Amino acid sequence: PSCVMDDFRDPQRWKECAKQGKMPCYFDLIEENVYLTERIKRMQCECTPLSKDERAQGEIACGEDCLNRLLMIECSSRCPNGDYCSNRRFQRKQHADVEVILTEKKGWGLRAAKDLPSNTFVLEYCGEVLDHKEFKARVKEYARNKNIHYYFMAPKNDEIIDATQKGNCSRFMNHSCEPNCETQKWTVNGQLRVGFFTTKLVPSGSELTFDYQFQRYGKEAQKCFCGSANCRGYLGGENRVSIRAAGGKM
Amino acid sequence: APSTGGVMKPH
Ligand SMILES: C[S@@+](CC[C@H](N)C(=O)[O-])C[C@H]1O[C@@H](n2cnc3c(N)ncnc32)[C@H](O)[C@@H]1O
Ligand SMILES: [Zn+2]
Ligand SMILES: [Zn+2]
Ligand SMILES: [Zn+2]
Repeated sequence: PSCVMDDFRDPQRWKECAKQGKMPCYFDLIEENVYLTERIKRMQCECTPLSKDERAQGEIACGEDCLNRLLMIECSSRCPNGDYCSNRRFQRKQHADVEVILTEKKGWGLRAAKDLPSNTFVLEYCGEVLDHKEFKARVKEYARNKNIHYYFMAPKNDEIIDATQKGNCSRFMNHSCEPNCETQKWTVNGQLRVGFFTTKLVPSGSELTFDYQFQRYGKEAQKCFCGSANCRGYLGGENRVSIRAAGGKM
Repeated sequence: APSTGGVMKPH
């Protein structure tokens, strides 16, 4: 079982494919984070604009030496390189070509549909941004529902991104003690956005994974099936954390 | 406590 990302656009066909076990269970697809209604501008880079001949010669706009990129800030529409700017990947949704696949023991997963060079933007981790009090409410709800999969991302020093009910296909990225992706915290238009990026050349067909650095507050630990010869055993490690520490409250 | 559950962390 395998399905490309444009399969998730028709919710009726998606829902019916899911009833047949060929697609994962329905969730609300979103293109950008949804906040729970909480929600002079010039952060230009210093790249000298590419001439229209340089464009024609293959030069990159806002490449590796772009001051915005080097600080993990995306350029805006006003970037000196304009339409050429290659540092608007989150905003333009310039994702890697990936598929959602069914794994043996971890539920559904993400695999590369073509070779991805190292340091390649995979997908943004989108979800609902929760404050600490809605986080606790969802902890209770997901526990009482007896969910198996959890989808809480805790950006360091920041609110939880919950992709359990709304998100994109990045919510399928499984954990590995020996991963081939990393998260990267980027700012787009003053807002934090978290992206998955490759850390090595991922060959076509390989599962994409990252290190959850998972913080378990559940009583019962989850054995890790990443299969790495240096596998840490359980998703959460040896010790359980409180609910407030898991949610990043000191 | 909840039976299962946890939070992923970037770092
Ligand atoms: C962010 S979800 C990833 C998508 C999920 N596999 C699904 O089918 O919806 C994380 C959940 O997937 C499972 N999972 C991910 N990586 C795992 C691993 N290495 N070993 C065991 N379970 C894993 C656990 O159930 C965890 O709660
Ligand atoms: Zn630039
Ligand atoms: Zn730019
Ligand atoms: Zn492991």
